[PDB]
Amino acid sequence: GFGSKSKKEKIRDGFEENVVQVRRVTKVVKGGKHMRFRAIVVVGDKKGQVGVGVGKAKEVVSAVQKAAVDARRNIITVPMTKYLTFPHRNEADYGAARVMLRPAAPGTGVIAGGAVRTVLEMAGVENALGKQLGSNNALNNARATIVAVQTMRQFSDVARDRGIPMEELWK
Amino acid sequence: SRYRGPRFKKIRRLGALPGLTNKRPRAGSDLRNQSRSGKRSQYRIRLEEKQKLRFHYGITERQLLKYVRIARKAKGSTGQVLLQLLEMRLDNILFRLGMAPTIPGARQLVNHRHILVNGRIVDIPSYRCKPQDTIMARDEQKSIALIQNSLDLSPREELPKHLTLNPFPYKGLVNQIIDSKWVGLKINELLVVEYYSRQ
Amino acid sequence: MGKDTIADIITCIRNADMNRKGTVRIVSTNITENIVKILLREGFIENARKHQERNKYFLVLTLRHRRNKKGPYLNTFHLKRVSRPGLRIYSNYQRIPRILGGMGIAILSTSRGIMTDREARLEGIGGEILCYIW
Amino acid sequence: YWNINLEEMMEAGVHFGHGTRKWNPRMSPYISAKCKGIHIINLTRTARFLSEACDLVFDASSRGKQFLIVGTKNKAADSVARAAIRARCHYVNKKWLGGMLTNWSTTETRLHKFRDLRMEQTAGRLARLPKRDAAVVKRQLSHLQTYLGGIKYMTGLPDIVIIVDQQEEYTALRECITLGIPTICLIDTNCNPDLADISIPANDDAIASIRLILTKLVFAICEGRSS
Amino acid sequence: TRERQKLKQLFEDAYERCRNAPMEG
RNA sequence: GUUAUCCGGAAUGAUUGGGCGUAAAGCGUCUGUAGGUGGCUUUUUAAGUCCGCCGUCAAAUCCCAGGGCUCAACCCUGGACAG
Repeated sequence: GFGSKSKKEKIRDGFEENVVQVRRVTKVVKGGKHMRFRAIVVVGDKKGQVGVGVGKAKEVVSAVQKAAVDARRNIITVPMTKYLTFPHRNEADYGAARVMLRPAAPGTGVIAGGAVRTVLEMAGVENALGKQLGSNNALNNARATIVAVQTMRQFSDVARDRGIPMEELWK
Repeated sequence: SRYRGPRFKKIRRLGALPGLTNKRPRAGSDLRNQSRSGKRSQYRIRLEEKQKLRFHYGITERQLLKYVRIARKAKGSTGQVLLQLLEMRLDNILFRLGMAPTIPGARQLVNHRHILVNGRIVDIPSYRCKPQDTIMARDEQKSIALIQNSLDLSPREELPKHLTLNPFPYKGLVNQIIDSKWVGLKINELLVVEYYSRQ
Repeated sequence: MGKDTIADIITCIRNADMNRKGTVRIVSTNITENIVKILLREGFIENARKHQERNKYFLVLTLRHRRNKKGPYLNTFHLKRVSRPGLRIYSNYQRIPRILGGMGIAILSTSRGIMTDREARLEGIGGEILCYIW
Repeated sequence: YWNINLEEMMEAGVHFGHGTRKWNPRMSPYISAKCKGIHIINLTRTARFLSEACDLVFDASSRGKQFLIVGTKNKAADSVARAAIRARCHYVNKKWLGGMLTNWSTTETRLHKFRDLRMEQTAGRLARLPKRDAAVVKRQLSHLQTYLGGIKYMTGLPDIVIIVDQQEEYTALRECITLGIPTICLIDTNCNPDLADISIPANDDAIASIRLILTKLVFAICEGRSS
Repeated sequence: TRERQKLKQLFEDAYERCRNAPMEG
């Protein structure tokens, strides 16, 4: 109880935050019908470092930052080899949200649906195109991209895994 | 059209449109209300990169669709090539050479047929220049020294590396297509390119 | 011994390592022998051994791993058929795909033998794409 | 170096495994033999993984950390405490709480209260208040004495946690896997080598096998402090 | 800093849980 | 700007690209004709398949590169992958 949380908020230049949806989810009780706020926060620096997080609380801002503290303990790093794009195409479903990611030329800003585009514009990739096949959901969507960019391999570690010395690569 | 309109509105909204319509910074006696408070949808952000581009060059938006279709149609970084097809626009060059203070100034300065290019007159502001061109005045403009007034008040900013201004014989030429670093305006190519993906 | 002798080997590979078992026993026909010959030399697997049980020469095949992890092999193998029996696929030397840029290979049946994308792209020949792994 | 002769384990209760129709078959490329309703663990890979165990324990203390050992079984209850008073490590007495590693903020405040109640227990002002307050302080001090009596000397997380075999402490183990804290533990004949990332598969039916591997690692840690 | 140290520890251990499940025995 | 017509979005007819325990959906089960798919080795022809060469698929259109109208639209010259 020292006060004002100035040093303790950690001013968040390192991780920039945004919501991607704040739906009010509600439960009914004996007394009636009371609601809490479920916010989904995607945290990440533009270095290649993102992760989702849900939260719910009766306040809006405590749900956002509570989802952020859930989010900033959930980070993967993005395998993004070239001039801020992707090594190869990928698809990976989670639940019932399927996400096709596809690398792009460098003259192409990120084009995807709002959750996928949110976790990629926070991922610092600049050149991708990801269609979403399946759900209208936002959480399983974004988390499906996170699973869809964990399982993604560069050329250096595939060259290391196969044992092949090196060729067949322009750069 | 031209849009020909109130323009500090567009500077307060879009941020400072550099060079175009002012060297004077906005709101010398203004802005003392209207808290943004931080709510701006992302479509508003990409839209403000459209109009940050569209007002800074004075284009019709249908003509900007035309330049995006040519920019996709060419080979390479479409976020950059859009800012090559809108830098070697003629009145942008006459702005950049300081032949006029503002880009409506250069557009009107080329509407009233005051520019010879390679010795031939070009009456149209949307003319796209080439490498190794020649940009001069009119023969009456040594008697009509309006260009010399603009070159008098101009030379705070010098030139980017395509231009070569000759002092009294008033000739400016571009060595090669302008580089991205060379582009004067500061904006994200990806934001604008992404916006037109929908078409 | 079903309908396919190539979904035989392939489905034994997927079903082998999705249960993390690093050992395959399959029949050794000519085209299985050729696939494991062009597959051990490309770093996906470790060893292939012929032997006999009732004078029926089989292939036991040792898969790759790594060390003691949550799962001892990191890169999931992801084998896939293409030219199904009843839907044959055929490619020229144009269509022949660089799988994921090259991180996968597309083993295919040339008139020479069966090659990879390296050994059928330099030849300029084309043929029936058996399957591509990645 | 950290060797153990093969015969010292091979004589005692190390290959003396567990029940022959309870085996969890991720030991199928591991377990050597089966005899009389009891499994027989492969001792070569056992001693090699113990070589690796003492390499990665003595190296980790050679960096300079503090290690943790869980003690809960009541068949190996006090043997861990003997294996933790001399070895300087902090230890679980008899019983575990779900949350002593991951929810350690409330456990930390619970150590504020436990530290203050030990300060009141030592100070001799316990006999001021009558049997009510003394009864309450003895009860909560008894419960924190059950858990937090053996880990008073810890702030923060350890580096390596070595646990009572597999069964009773999947809770503490899964808190370690959530925290990422590497653990090197004991495996029965029917458990997972892939829960932790290196562990030491040997049966823990023998108290002398438990005293063997734990005593081995106790001298590994103390020689880690030897600097 | 503490989180980074923890991560480094985890890497060390995973590598220590990477060197010798291969070979060894 | 509204309306109408068409495509997209629509993976909402699905080869690329869906499903059938409970959401729409497995015949009540079985025999079997036509038809579909099919074990292994060796040999032969090459119908499919692949490679080379050749002919043709008018001109105009689309793509690339030049050139002309003050630019563009449009016009013109040459070239070609596919298939």
